Amino acid sequence: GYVPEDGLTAQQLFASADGLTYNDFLILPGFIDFIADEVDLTSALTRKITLKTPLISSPMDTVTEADMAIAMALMGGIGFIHHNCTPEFQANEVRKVKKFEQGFITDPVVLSPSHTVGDVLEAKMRHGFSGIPITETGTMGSKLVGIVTSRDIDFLAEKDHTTLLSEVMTPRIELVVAPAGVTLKEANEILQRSKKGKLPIVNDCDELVAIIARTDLKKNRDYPLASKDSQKQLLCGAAVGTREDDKYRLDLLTQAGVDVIVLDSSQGNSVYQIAMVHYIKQKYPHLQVIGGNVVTAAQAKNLIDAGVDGLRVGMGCGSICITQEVMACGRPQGTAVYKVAEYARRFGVPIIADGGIQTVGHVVKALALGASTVMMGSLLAATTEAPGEYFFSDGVRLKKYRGMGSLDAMEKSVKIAQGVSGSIQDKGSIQKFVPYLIAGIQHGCQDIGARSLSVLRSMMYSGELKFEKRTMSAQIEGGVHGLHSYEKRLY
Amino acid sequence: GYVPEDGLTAQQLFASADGLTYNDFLILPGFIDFIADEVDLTSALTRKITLKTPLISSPMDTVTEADMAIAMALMGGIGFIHHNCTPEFQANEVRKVKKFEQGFITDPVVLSPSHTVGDVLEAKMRHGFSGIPITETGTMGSKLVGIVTSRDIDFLAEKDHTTLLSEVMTPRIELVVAPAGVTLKEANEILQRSKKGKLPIVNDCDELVAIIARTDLKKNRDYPLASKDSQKQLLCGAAVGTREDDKYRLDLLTQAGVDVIVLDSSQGNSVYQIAMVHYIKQKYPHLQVIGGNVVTAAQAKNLIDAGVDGLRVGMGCGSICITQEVMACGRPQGTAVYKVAEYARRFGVPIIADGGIQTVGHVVKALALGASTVMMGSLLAATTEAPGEYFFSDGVRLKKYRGMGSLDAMEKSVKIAQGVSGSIQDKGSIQKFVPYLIAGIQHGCQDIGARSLSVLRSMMYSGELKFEKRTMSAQIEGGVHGLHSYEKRLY
Amino acid sequence: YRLDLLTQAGVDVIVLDSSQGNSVYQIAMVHYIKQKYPHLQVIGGNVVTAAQAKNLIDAGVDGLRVGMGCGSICITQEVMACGRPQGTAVYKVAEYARRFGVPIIADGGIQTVGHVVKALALGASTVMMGSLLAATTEAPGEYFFSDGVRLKKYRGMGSLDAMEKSVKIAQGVSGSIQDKGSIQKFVPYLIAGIQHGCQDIGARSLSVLRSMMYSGELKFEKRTMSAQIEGGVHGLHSYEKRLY
Ligand SMILES: Nc1nc2c(ncn2[C@@H]2O[C@H](COP(=O)(O)OP(=O)(O)OP(=O)(O)O)[C@@H](O)[C@H]2O)c(=O)[nH]1
Ligand SMILES: Nc1nc2c(ncn2[C@@H]2O[C@H](COP(=O)(O)OP(=O)(O)OP(=O)(O)O)[C@@H](O)[C@H]2O)c(=O)[nH]1
Ligand SMILES: Nc1nc2c(ncn2[C@@H]2O[C@H](COP(=O)(O)OP(=O)(O)OP(=O)(O)O)[C@@H](O)[C@H]2O)c(=O)[nH]1
Ligand SMILES: Nc1nc2c(ncn2[C@@H]2O[C@H](COP(=O)(O)OP(=O)(O)OP(=O)(O)O)[C@@H](O)[C@H]2O)c(=O)[nH]1
Ligand SMILES: Nc1ncnc2c1ncn2[C@@H]1O[C@H](COP(=O)(O)OP(=O)(O)OP(=O)(O)O)[C@@H](O)[C@H]1O
Ligand SMILES: Nc1ncnc2c1ncn2[C@@H]1O[C@H](COP(=O)(O)OP(=O)(O)OP(=O)(O)O)[C@@H](O)[C@H]1O
Ligand SMILES: O=c1[nH]cnc2c1ncn2[C@@H]1O[C@H](COP(=O)(O)O)[C@@H](O)[C@H]1O
Ligand SMILES: O=c1[nH]cnc2c1ncn2[C@@H]1O[C@H](COP(=O)(O)O)[C@@H](O)[C@H]1O
Ligand SMILES: O=c1[nH]cnc2c1ncn2[C@@H]1O[C@H](COP(=O)(O)O)[C@@H](O)[C@H]1O
Repeated sequence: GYVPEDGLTAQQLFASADGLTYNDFLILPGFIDFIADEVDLTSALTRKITLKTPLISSPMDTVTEADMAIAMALMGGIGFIHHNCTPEFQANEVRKVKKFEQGFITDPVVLSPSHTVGDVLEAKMRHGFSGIPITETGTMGSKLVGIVTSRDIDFLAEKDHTTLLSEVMTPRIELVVAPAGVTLKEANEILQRSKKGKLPIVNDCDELVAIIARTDLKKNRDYPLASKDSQKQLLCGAAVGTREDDKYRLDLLTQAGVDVIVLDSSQGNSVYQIAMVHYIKQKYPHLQVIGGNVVTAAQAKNLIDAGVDGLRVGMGCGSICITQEVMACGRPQGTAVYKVAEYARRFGVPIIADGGIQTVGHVVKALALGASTVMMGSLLAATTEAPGEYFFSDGVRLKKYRGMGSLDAMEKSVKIAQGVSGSIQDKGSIQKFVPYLIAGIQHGCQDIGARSLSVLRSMMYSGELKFEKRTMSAQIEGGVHGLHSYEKRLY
Repeated sequence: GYVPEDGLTAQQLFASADGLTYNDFLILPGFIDFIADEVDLTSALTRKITLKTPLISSPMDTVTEADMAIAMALMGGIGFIHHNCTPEFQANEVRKVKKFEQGFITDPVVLSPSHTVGDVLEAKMRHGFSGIPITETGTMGSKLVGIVTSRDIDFLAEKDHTTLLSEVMTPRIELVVAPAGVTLKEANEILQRSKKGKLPIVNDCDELVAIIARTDLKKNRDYPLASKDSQKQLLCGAAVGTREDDKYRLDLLTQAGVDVIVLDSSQGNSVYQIAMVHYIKQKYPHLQVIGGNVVTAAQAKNLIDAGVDGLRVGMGCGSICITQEVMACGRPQGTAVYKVAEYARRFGVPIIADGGIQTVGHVVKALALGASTVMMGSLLAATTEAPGEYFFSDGVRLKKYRGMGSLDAMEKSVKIAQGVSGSIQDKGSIQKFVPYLIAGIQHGCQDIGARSLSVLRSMMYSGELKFEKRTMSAQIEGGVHGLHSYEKRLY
Repeated sequence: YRLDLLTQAGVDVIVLDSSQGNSVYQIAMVHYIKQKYPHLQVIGGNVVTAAQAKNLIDAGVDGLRVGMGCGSICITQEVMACGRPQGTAVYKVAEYARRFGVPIIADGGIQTVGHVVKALALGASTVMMGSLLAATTEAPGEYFFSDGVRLKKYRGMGSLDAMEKSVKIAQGVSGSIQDKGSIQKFVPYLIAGIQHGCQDIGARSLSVLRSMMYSGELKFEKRTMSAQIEGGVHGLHSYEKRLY
């Protein structure tokens, strides 16, 4: 009949202990009754935002600009766009993420019939797309007079300069349309049946109110996980500081349509951060705030009291970071995640485990310890979507990976540095790499016997999930060992 | 007035000498009267094939399958598909290169109205495209009854299994068509004006004779340099051996539509190779033959007498090669290229400089010494289009790079190994990397004062082009030296 | 426009910065300067042959910069096949340019004060240093550490990181150099080294050194690679290279 109890509960693992890292422990295997592919990875980012994937790209200038944030959101994670740039640059990166996928396009590029083929080529150069509805004024609210696309300007070579759009358009008599007040699903069925690539939406006065594009329905079927708002735009996060000038940056990011703000700090338990959370929650009540760089429940209390919608957890972990060796201050990250999540769950506040995520097994550990999402810096650095360009050193394709408190960065791009300006080897695309992390998380949960990240956390808090501590020699034994050379071909 | 003569002519450089490599000499700078961008790189591959770029991907299993050959041809070079594979696999790689861009598609995928949406999706799965004309037989020469594309099957969810194409097609009453005997230029005008993505070509009996696709006109404007045959398909090369069973491989490659054959040997001056050249030139008189890895004029004579249309130059150079330390036999590559090209030019036979090309300066040297084209192995290995998958070893993104006499290749992938089965760090895409090599060749020619590769070779043979020989310490001084670390960020 | 700003800021000499100065573009710029600013000294100059030097001396340059593809940071030879071994270039161009009274600057590949004495002996009137003065205190930018070593950046002006306004081909490689201290101590060390080189040679000045070289009084010996080993630091376990 009976079998004895084996391993520690999480409450036991952190009680009789020094601060553990992810490397200091294993999760004991459970019972498998399900397929890894059926493991649900649905994740709370904040009180009101849910992601289909637990994964976040960190707000760093060598990790997250618009290409990373688009790719993360398409993979069912999110990106937070970094703030080591002008307020206007950051708002433009946010605008790029929000424009990439659209339901109703309500603020399209529009031209007059008095504009020219060269104005459509300049529009395509400046905004990326050729499909431009034509209205009497060349402003959105006028009577629809036609539609111009790349197939209409295709191979009209050097006629750019003075060819008026009127003779180039598909004229309004010829175009398929939907009435205003059509639902997105009804407009999609009209567009799908029409076999056209645009469907203009016009009111009873025959003037343009929105347009929809077939490329968004293609993006729909291409990206089943994608993190979208109610109007089917990709979710975007952005960082801001807690200085007075961050109020201007915050206003630019909110009119760019940012969904969630992260307050970027080494040590978020401050009068400056509590003041910024209160300022945001009064001025932009719709806006989700991750106020958050904490490692203790005492810090978490003050930000949850200030009204944060999520917390970022970690201090002095993080591959690029030297905060612990400069300020003495921080915590071992597994202990921090467990302590802060066990407290913050009482208030319904989700936890982001930030920094020190070197492997997909560290992601599964962070999630098992009570994180609702995991934020990666270096693990996503030197992907193709990460900012900047590759170079070669001793014989190796490398990309920069900076740290936002490195004294390269800061400098308006005595000053105390908290980071160290690294290099990282090439990883390829986020659109292949994040599906690998997803499958790794799913197989980790499967070996543990958890059908979802929600049941994984419930097994952890009930004490059904068992842990074993590792000696240093268990960390050697659990790594690659005894070989001459090896080829770590992940995915 | 007068200025004294400075440096050696090529004839002097190779006369009073040991065998020189590309590293052993420099070209002296000339006069610049032109922009590097106006340097013409037009190159003879063989007696009848001219490329817009001097660049060739080598027939190796870690370098050239169809993705590399497509990318090389699009960049105005060519790829030779390797032969360390079944005859049927190699011919299917050649078929993929020949199908990627089309003028008239005269052998399209066709279906019957009695086929289904599921048959169109399965056709798209096999061949990569959804644009399928419908004929009442579902075979090419028959009455056109409609056209089906991805916009016709788009967002039909699970209706695949039994929905007949008849009710899915654009019917023949609605479709824009051109008459048979229309020129490609005339069909392109009809297609461009129609704003459609296909244009079927039909005879007076209203049965399908060809089709054309707008995506080929897009590929036209996207790829100005592309190496195309008369019917606008990409040029493809293939390797073959000189064994009796290579006659079967050659028949498969010729019906797959290969444009040029390279006879793959370490030492091409053999009765076996001369017999294979004679066999090809009698059985396939249209087919271009590059014979001969040769390094002497005496070897070149026998293959030019056999009737080769081009020669490969190199023996025992090549990053992967160990022929010299296994057979004692070969030549320093700069000397070999100069000697063989100075002989072969008398017969109008172009030279491929093959192997030992580590840098774009080595390309400019090979071209200056009389090569009409340059073939690269390792320089194109670990591009994205190179066969196989990336791995990590020393914290470095690597791809395998094998060699064809290596002992891992000769297992159908006493045997004597002539190569060494190694690895190369990631390079990114051919479609970015070959424009960098092109621009580097152009700036090399510009510093030399040559407006084209044709005038560069004429300056070399007349003695206008001057060379200086390098000590080992000049090779140190000419490299990166005296630094602690460096970042070789090419392009 | 840049030239007009530099001339009203009071610049004394302009250097025309190119990999390969024997061009219609450079000869046109030399003519433009010599008519618009007749007071202004022009070093039009990145040459390695007498044929290149002729066209710039005919254009009216007041000095030539000599060197191509030498230079610690440089990859021009391995990107363009084009250049010359620097000792040969300096001697060839100086033996020609002295006929016209045009001084030569030997530029790049100067690693040691002995290379300065060789460049001056071979007919250079001045020597230009990049990397030998990089990571002095007066060199632009800030020190960092990597391998437990105090380093300053040293870029190359055809680095793709110098380009991008700090297809676009690179001619240089974005390196690092170890700290050297101040120019105001380091250049007096180079001066003393040049003076002792001249003294061991028996030359009382750089003018007599060049005259001894052109008359054939100054004698040279070629070195095998093993002479370049024997003439270096060799056969020790470790050493401290404490210059000055
Ligand atoms: N035009 C447009 N329609 C969309 C977009 N996203 C979803 N839709 C429409 O809304 C429908 C609902 O899609 P769902 O799959 O249920 O959920 P979703 O999160 O909206 O879309 P997925 O990203 O595919 O999961 C789709 O079938 C489309 O008809 C979009 O970006 N643009
Ligand atoms: N056309 C258009 N697309 C927009 C606009 N704003 C965002 N988008 C998005 O950009 C994408 C447009 O894709 P396509 O419809 O393929 O672009 P296109 O209009 O065909 O233009 P080309 O790709 O240049 O031929 C969709 O995902 C749109 O939602 C806008 O103003 N106009
Ligand atoms: N359908 C089709 N038409 C083509 C193709 N290649 C060229 N054409 C047509 O032939 C014309 C001539 O093109 P050119 O630019 O003169 O020379 P090319 O070598 O054929 O094409 P490029 O590859 O662009 O240089 C183009 O404008 C097209 O109308 C192709 O692959 N398919
Ligand atoms: N459709 C079609 N294209 C072919 C065929 N053989 C080669 N091709 C080439 O494949 C490309 C087809 O491109 P598209 O016209 O964009 O493909 P599509 O038919 O629209 O199908 P989807 O891309 O799946 O929607 C062109 O470059 C064609 O020349 C064939 O049998 N049918
Ligand atoms: N709603 C519409 N009704 C009628 N015609 C339209 C409509 N939308 C676009 N068109 C016209 O249809 C043609 C194709 O445009 P469409 O948006 O469908 O594809 P496209 O994006 O331009 O094609 P492609 O992807 O091949 O580049 C053009 O002539 C365009 O003006
Ligand atoms: N020659 C033609 N005449 C009339 N209709 C056509 C013709 N060729 C294609 N069609 C129809 O036009 C619609 C669009 O097909 P088309 O080839 O032009 O674009 P597509 O490649 O399918 O579009 P997309 O690139 O957006 O996926 C489909 O309904 C198709 O059946
Ligand atoms: O300069 C810095 N000093 C301290 N912490 C930093 C700095 N820059 C970024 N971080 C943190 O490091 C995390 C990324 O760590 P990583 O995933 O281990 O590489 C970020 O999300 C930040 O929390
Ligand atoms: O195994 C081998 N032994 C000898 N030569 C080889 C072998 N495999 C390929 N080569 C040659 O090496 C050339 C590529 O050299 P690379 O460009 O320097 O890497 C090829 O095009 C062949 O001529
Ligand atoms: O990017 C570059 N490519 C080529 N030559 C350069 C570049 N940048 C500087 N140089 C040359 O290198 C010289 C300095 O060489 P160094 O003293 O050996 O370090 C400079 O004075 C220039 O002539």
